[PDB]
Amino acid sequence: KTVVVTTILESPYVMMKKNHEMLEGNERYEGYCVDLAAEIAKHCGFKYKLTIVGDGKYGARDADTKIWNGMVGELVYGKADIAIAPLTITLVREEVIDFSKPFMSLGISIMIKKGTPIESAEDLSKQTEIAYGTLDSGSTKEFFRRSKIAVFDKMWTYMRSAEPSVFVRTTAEGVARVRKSKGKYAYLLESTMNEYIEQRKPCDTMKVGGNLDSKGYGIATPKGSSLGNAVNLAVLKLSEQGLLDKLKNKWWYKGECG
Amino acid sequence: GANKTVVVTTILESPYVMMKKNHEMLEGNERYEGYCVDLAAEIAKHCGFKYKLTIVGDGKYGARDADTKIWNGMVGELVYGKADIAIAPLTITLVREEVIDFSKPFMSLGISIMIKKGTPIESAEDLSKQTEIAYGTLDSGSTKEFFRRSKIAVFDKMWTYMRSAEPSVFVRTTAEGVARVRKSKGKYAYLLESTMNEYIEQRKPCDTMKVGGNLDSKGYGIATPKGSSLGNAVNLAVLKLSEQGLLDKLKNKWWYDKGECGS
Ligand SMILES: CN1CCN(S(=O)(=O)c2ccc3c(c2)S(=O)(=O)N[C@@H](C2CCCC2)C3)CC1
Ligand SMILES: CN1CCN(S(=O)(=O)c2ccc3c(c2)S(=O)(=O)N[C@@H](C2CCCC2)C3)CC1
Ligand SMILES: N[C@@H](CCC(=O)O)C(=O)O
Ligand SMILES: N[C@@H](CCC(=O)O)C(=O)O
Repeated sequence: KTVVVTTILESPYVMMKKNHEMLEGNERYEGYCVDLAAEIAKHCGFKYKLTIVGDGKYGARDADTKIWNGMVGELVYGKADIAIAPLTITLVREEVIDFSKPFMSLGISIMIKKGTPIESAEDLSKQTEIAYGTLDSGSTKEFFRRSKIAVFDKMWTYMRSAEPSVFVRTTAEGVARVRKSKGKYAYLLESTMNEYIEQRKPCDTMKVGGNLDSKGYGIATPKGSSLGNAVNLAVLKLSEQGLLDKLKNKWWYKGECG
Repeated sequence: GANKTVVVTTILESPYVMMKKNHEMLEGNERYEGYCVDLAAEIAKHCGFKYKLTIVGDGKYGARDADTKIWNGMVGELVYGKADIAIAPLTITLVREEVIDFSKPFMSLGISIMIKKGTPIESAEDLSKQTEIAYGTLDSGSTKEFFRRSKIAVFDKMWTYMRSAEPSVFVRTTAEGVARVRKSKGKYAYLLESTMNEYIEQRKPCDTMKVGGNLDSKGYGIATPKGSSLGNAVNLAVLKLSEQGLLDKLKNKWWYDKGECGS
């Protein structure tokens, strides 16, 4: 029957269409992952229903209860059959769910308000005037918590105890804070989202330095799901036909910034 | 059920796998050095197995003969049960994914253009709109298949030309392509992966360079025979090494740390 797809409202991957309130079903959404889902579904020959993840989180495991939340949790507990969104492939997640080869590449990066005197992660670590944080329940936060790299280790030690909290519930709130903090707050987010933001009004944000790591997003399915194989082959076909590149160019590259 | 030495197939391709100086008096795995030599050691340590490095017999990556339907190169070694795992710059592709297993990528790359410094060429577009400068790719690899299969105008145009060019514009090894670029006084441009291109750009006599953006985006993956029990473990090993930052360290080690062109 119908494949239940869990995804998340994150621009430009999944966004509510203008006048969505009178729309219904899958027609309510638009974005990179909306088009991707349609392409995958066609190649694998299945019907699907897009659903926004209940708690609006990507996926993290509670150290105490050891329960998974976000989209990872919905796959693990059988609430969804597949996840098509900017879900990062990580070791801890790979041990509980299946992932296709990556359909998009990215790396943790730094977002600053134009003019901020910061050029790297190291610069941030050696000062305290400018505050910096990350998104909660995501791979970026986990990256800093787990790093044994001096600089990142130092940055984590600071972030985890900073008051007020430097962590945000959503990417949009992280961006908002950078823009509204007169340069006293830098945000650590993935390059894909960073580059999308610096492309639009009011064109006051900027990505500085190189990415801290190199990785990618993958389409996830419950461990052992029979859907996995077909989806992986589909991702590779779309990659080779150059369709994944076309979708990126479509949803990312305006002119209201210069 | 007893553990036995894992047979690793790989290819002599710098800086992934190279003959160590004094190799003529060394034996086994000690005869080699390189990015994939270090990677194989890391993977083995993490997966807890012993291994034997074996240079692929025909010196090819892997392609299937349209008529006999037989696979050659490293892919053939895995498919026909000659090797237990492949650790080398083997590109993850659809046709290969259909016959063998691949871990998540351990290195990213894209098809690129290598030119002799000074050559008046900035893109694949430039190459397709002229005939003074010849150009080609490596045989039996993903790059040649890319042009053969492209439905994109400019790439289709390049393939129509390359496939019929005389003398042949294709080479059997990367080394042969590099020498052709270096000796053709700017009359030959070579299409190869960004990884190999960037490595050579750091090698003496520093007379070549990468131009334009990459034509595509993909990566190399560690391969195993389809259904092999070794696959799960090595994939997790690749992700761990990735997150510990080791992979980035190895890239810098063999590519830039000791480049011979300064900077
Ligand atoms: C310069 N940019 C590089 C990244 N690409 S991209 O749209 O993010 C893209 C497109 C296709 C693929 C990737 C990224 S990827 O993350 O490197 N994964 C590849 C696959 C294809 C072979 C197995 C890895 C497909 C856009 C252009
Ligand atoms: C700026 N360079 C980018 C490429 N890296 S790299 O050494 O080739 C490298 C290192 C680790 C990984 C890659 C590439 S990758 O091809 O994008 N694959 C990633 C994995 C990690 C999550 C699943 C994809 C690991 C070196 C630095
Ligand atoms: N893509 C991340 C969320 C964003 C972030 O952590 O920066 C994840 O899958 O957890
Ligand atoms: N990495 C390629 C070989 C090099 C090339 O085709 O340019 C392959 O696995 O086929």
